Amino acid sequence: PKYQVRWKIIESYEGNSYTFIDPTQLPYNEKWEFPRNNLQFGKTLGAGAFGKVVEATAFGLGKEDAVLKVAVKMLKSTAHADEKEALMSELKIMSHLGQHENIVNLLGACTHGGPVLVITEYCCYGDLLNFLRRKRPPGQLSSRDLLHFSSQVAQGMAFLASKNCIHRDVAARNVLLTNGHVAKIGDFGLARDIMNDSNYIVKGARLPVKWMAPESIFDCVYTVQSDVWSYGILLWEIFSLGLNPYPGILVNSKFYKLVKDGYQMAQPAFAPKNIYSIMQACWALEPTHRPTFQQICSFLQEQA
Ligand SMILES: N#Cc1c[nH]c(C(=O)Nc2ccc(C3CCNCC3)cc2C2=CCCCC2)n1
Repeated sequence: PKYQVRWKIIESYEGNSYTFIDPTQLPYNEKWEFPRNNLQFGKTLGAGAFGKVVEATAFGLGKEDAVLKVAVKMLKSTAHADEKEALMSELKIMSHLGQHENIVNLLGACTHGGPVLVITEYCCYGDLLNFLRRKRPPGQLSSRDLLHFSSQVAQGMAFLASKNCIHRDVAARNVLLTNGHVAKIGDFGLARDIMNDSNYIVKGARLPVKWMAPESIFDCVYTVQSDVWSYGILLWEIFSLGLNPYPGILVNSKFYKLVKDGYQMAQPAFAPKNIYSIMQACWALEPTHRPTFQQICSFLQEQA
């Protein structure tokens, strides 16, 4: 029922990254501001219980006065106070993270004279899960390309981790493909029908339990290492060409016991053995035994 910002900046004891500030507690930085009516709406890309995302044309957006297609996030006109706060919080975090080639970047915002609108990159080929499902063989794509996708998502995640940013909803539905079929990770909950998505299970909240690390499920702890677990599930999605994780198994008491016992999905049909080894490493029960995203990146490179 509550919206529901997944991205989170955490505190940093070790690692190469140090957290000086909590961005949601300062901005909003006005350098992002964009004239409201230099936007013309188009088709609705998606919608849910809290808002929607619409394709649009932006007239003279960046420093180069150019026109381009963009995706505009926004809340229902019925949105309550807290949820507008959550939207501003997502805005502030995206602005704090900076730009990277394998995330869905912030391009601007309209915060004055009407409802808050968040302007982010338009990715022409849509989300990764759908694209996978349309490129199945009987029962276009290629093994090189799946390795490209895996690498590009790992790069985006290495970038987030370097900012001490946790995602907490890493999954194929949250990966987009843009020109050149380059993968970009983001969070598109706003555009999704969460209330009716069986992949999100009722708790406190609505949680993607099948993508979640053991320690997130039982201890409600979230670190970059827990994102690594989820990335392994994402890998399984890619190399199964878009099968639902744990096919046929419903989330209930027996599932929770399985994962806690050390159950791991079997090797996907289209996964090379060494890629499966990445998944297995990602699913180590002890969090400090999992790889980091940069170690995944270098292995995927060595394997290419
Ligand atoms: N929130 C958000 C956000 C940020 N960018 C986008 C975006 O670019 N989305 C899409 C762009 C193009 C297409 C095209 C439009 C029709 N042609 C096929 C792909 C589909 C989408 C999707 C919207 C909702 C989530 C799944 C992907 N959504």
